Amino acid sequence: GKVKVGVNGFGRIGRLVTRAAFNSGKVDIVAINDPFIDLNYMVYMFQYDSTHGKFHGTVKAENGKLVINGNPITIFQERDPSKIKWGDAGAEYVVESTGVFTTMEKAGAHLQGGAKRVIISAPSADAPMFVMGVNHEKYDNSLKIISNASCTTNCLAPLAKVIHDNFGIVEGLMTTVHAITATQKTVDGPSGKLWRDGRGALQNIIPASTGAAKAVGKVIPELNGKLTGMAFRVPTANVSVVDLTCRLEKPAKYDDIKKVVKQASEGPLKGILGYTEHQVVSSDFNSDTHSSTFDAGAGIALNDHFVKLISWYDNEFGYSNRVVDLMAHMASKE
Amino acid sequence: GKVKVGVNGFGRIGRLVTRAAFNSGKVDIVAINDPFIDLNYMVYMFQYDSTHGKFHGTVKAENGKLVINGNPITIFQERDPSKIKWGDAGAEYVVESTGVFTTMEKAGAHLQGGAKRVIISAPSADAPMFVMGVNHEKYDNSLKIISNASCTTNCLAPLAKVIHDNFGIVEGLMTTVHAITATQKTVDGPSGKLWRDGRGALQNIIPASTGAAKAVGKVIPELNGKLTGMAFRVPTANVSVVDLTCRLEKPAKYDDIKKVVKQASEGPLKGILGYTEHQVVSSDFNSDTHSSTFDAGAGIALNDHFVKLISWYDNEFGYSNRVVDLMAHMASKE
Amino acid sequence: GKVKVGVNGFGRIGRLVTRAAFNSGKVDIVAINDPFIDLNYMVYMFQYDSTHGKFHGTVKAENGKLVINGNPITIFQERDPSKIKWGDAGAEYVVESTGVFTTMEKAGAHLQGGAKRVIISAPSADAPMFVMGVNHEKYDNSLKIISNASCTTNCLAPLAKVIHDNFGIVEGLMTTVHAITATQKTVDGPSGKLWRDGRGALQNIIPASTGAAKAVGKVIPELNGKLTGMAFRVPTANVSVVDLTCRLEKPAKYDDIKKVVKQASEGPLKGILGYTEHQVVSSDFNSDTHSSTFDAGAGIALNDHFVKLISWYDNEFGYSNRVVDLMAHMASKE
Amino acid sequence: GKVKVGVNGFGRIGRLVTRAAFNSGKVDIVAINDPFIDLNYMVYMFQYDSTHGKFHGTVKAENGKLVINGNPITIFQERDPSKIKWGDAGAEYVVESTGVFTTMEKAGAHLQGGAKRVIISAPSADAPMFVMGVNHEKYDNSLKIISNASCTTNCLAPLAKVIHDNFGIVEGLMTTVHAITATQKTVDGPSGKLWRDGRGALQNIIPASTGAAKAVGKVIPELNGKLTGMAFRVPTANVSVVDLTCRLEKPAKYDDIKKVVKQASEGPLKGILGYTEHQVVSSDFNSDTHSSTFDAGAGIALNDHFVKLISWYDNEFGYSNRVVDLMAHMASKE
Repeated sequence: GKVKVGVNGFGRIGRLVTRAAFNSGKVDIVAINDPFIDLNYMVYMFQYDSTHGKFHGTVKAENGKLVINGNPITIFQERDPSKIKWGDAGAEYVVESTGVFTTMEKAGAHLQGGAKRVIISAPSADAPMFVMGVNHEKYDNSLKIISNASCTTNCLAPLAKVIHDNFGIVEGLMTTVHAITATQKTVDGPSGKLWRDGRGALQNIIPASTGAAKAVGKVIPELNGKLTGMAFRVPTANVSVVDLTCRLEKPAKYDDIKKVVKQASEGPLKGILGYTEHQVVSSDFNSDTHSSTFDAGAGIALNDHFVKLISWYDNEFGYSNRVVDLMAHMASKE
Repeated sequence: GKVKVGVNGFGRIGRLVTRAAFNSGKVDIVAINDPFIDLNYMVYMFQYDSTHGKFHGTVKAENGKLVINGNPITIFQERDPSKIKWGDAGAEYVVESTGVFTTMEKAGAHLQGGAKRVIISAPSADAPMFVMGVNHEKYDNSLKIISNASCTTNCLAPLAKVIHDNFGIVEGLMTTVHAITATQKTVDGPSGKLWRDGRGALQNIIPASTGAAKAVGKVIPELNGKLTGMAFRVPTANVSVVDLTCRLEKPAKYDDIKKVVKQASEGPLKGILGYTEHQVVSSDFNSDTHSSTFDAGAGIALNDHFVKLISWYDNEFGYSNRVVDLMAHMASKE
Repeated sequence: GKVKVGVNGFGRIGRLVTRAAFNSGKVDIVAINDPFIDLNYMVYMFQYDSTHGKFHGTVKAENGKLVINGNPITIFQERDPSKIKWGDAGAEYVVESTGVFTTMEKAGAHLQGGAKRVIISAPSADAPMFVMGVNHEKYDNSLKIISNASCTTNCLAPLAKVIHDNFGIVEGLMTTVHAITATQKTVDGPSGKLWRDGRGALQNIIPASTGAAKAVGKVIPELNGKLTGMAFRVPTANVSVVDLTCRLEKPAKYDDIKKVVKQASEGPLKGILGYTEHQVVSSDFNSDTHSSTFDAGAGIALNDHFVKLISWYDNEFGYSNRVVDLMAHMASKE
Repeated sequence: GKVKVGVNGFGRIGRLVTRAAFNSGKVDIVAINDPFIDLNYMVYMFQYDSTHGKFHGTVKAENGKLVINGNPITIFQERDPSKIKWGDAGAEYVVESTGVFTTMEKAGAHLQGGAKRVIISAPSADAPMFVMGVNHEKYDNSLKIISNASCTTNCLAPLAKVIHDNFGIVEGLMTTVHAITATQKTVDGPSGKLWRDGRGALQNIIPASTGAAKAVGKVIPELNGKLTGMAFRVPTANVSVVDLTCRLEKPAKYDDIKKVVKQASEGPLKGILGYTEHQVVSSDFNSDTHSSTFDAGAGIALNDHFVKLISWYDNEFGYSNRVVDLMAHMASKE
């Protein structure tokens, strides 16, 4: 149901979760905290988007509040999350989207300000992790601090679930060809901890490490220790693709894989896992809200036990909608 | 002393084979045929290159000849390859680089004009196929029409050879993240036979088919039927990467894989297979003449029998230098 | 009672005129001719668009007809325009969008098949030229073959009209920073007539010639011989900008220029000439149907008689909508 | 011997000035200060460059010193510029390249550590500004703190000097189509002071303000108040172009403009101002050390008194070489 939500951070994830909330109408955004972006600039950042276009609606600054579609939103400018007066603003759930308070200890600071539950929109080292359609039924009311995993884990886990349930994944190695992100540089610049990530994003294919495939073993415990992978950052603004190479236990002809994935996309994973037989390219998934879309034509099987499965994901819009979906699911269990 | 070479086609491959021949000095280009590009335009196309820079030397049109570094080259403008007077121009070997005469029957037309041997700089449905460092010792003087396989086969085969020789490849699936090519479109355009390839190259990650992994099974017969793969075209002008996910027969710790690849790069495959432990990105391989460069840091192993190996290749420069190397080898056997 | 339209050519202009016709609902597309693109491929090309997104509606092939939003469209595959049965399909006006039948003689072939009028969606060497909001009132029922000028002319002419009407343009020089087009190459390739245009579109800023400023003197005869310009093609998939540097007769303070442009955008040029004071960038105009949008903030004046005026244009959508608007106007005059 | 130089900051300008110093051999780099980049990372950042390629020479860390081509360089890590012991390291001139100490008061801090002169590699609000080939002869030994102006001012001023000296510039408006810079963002992000500059660099043409044309009026006093302009940032990694639209006092034919520019490029402005009649595109100027290269073919004249002149500049390499040249000139006057 329509729970009141607070968003910590108005960066790429925070703005798109706010966007998804107003577009879907599943939740009500009532407060936003950002100590670095003032109200007039938030109006501009929310109104215009290079990737997803101008917001379909109205965005104004009125009496110190951000008014989206006539709905006023309280704006906070606190650096310390324990100082945010979430309860005063009426925010029941808080989306922790800054990327710097991902442990339960750090994310728990929001409970001090009056928030009832915290949803970390990033992987967490210790919080319970969820992927809608995969393990969201393991959520219960005793859980006050949870994580929605990453955009990549949300793409891989629904597909891994269907393949493992039907044929059994003996082992798998994944590659994600990922669009550019805010942490990258326009030209060769400093990135002290991750040297390759400092190289010009526009000119390069950049290998990167990702714990997304390993994280699938947390949301699907039977796949713990059976998956790992890496990423390549390429010069596209949005939409990424997962390439899963795996060994199956039971033999599976490629048409049998297509059949079970199509069945899952039409039934229990409708809206989360998509299925296509069309000649799609990455831009066909811009602003697509699925977590994962299986590309039947792009995948290839060496034999009945060794296949490469391809799945597209709008790394911005799929994930943002899953955060709203997770919160709406949580509200139904209150 | 060096073999005199004729080049059919002054497209991307033809110009870069000509550049490799003058840069390496291993062979002498004496004739070029192109029915659509006149002498003045050939000077311009060879002199300036967006990817590899201005040619390191002199290029001018003098008395109807293309003069590169003081060497005059006879220019032909024939549409029918059987009409090119290669013998008159002194061209002993002909590089068939147009991409439209890839069968032994079609490529054989150059023998009518006086050429002694033909090297198809592309895969052929029936010509004997070679990869330098892998099976070039299987070449013999009776072979008048041969193929140098594709750029991607030249990246995968040297790495597959080392891995198979030391550990044994039970099976493998490859993905190549490939730079854009001349067959792609700037904006969504017609590509009747391959619909995805007509979509805008600048805006998209495009899945594509490739027979390069399967072709490794022809150059390394022990791997016949054991490898397959696909490609993703991404918006970079040059430099591609191979991602080989394979299952090994003998156990191999990742440090053992690094050791054998490094050994091969320093010895028998020197200049063909490279090895790096540096934090490299694609642009670090621009104008690199190796067929394949193993990126030790980028690869990942799930266990001692299931690994993902990463190898970079300048899809233009590496291959064009191998065409010149193959010719130099053929000349030594005359 | 909307006019029934036939579209010759399903290239980027033809598809976008069809998309504009269904989106605006001003005209009814009843027939499309393209000898190289079959019905199944037309569904794909219309449905998916890298730049403007998936078509918002339904598009399917049903009993040899292209059905868009339940409206069946007859499909022809004729190479000779005089052989197209436009009359049998019910097409009253024909949009000549192939770019190869731009003279009165060539475009007139469509009248043989039963079309009543022909609108060339490109500049013509001899047909009367129109720009909506500038000289569309000079159209009369005796004109069976007309031209809608080019996208750059449709951007410059509405702005030049307002400036000349209020202050008088003594002389002007225009630069257009233009997005990439279908005539460009992905990598350095052959472009025999225009050498710079063959260079890789993704890697370069390419200077190019344009007769668009000179052609403003044909639609606004008072400006004949007073304007010229050039273009720079840059690696963006869509949206271009005009930069008009002109010498004014009457003194014009920058706030007076803003006032008259804003007035025109709200009144007679509503929908054609836009006006903004927002901090916009090119993506803010993606799928914007205006011919020209004056950017108040980007412009600069040296003195009251020498200014640089900036106007954005979606080179694809704005022009397409003007083709539809021109045909709707012609229909009102029947 | 050659003057010994210290470089404050190892960002894009600092590294490329160091690269220019070793490549040209005009000055000796003996010390570098950067409080955020450690020695091992400096080796990596200097050795590999996506834009200009791997450094032509040797670079290694040895005994806490950066050794380039056998020359050891002392490395400092000071946040306060008054604390850098330039005198101890033997640094006579200091290049202030951080972009944050551009006033004479702030840049003067380097004199406290023992530096004799400071060259600000950026525009300064109060320091004397110089452009090589334009006003470098106005430098004298009493000037301890000077500025080398900006990369755009160094492109425009040599061309403006030739045009004004021969024909007289009554007034001029400039546009620079500029490659992407380190201050831009990969995806829509925060840029509080300049909102348009925070928009995604890969997806957009971004209008920007520049004082570069106005600054030409300081280096060439008889052009004060006669020039202004603006910029468009476009998605290319390097090389930019100046488009000068100017009114001339003495009416000149375009061939007369070509003649005087060619003459200047062959004589007094040799190596500073280039001249070409070739069909060049931006990539043809990658790693070109000229400040400005007049493109004869790209420019357009409306009449004998109103012209648009085009000049290319490698915004990275041209400017860095002028910093070195300015210091070599200062050394000759000691």
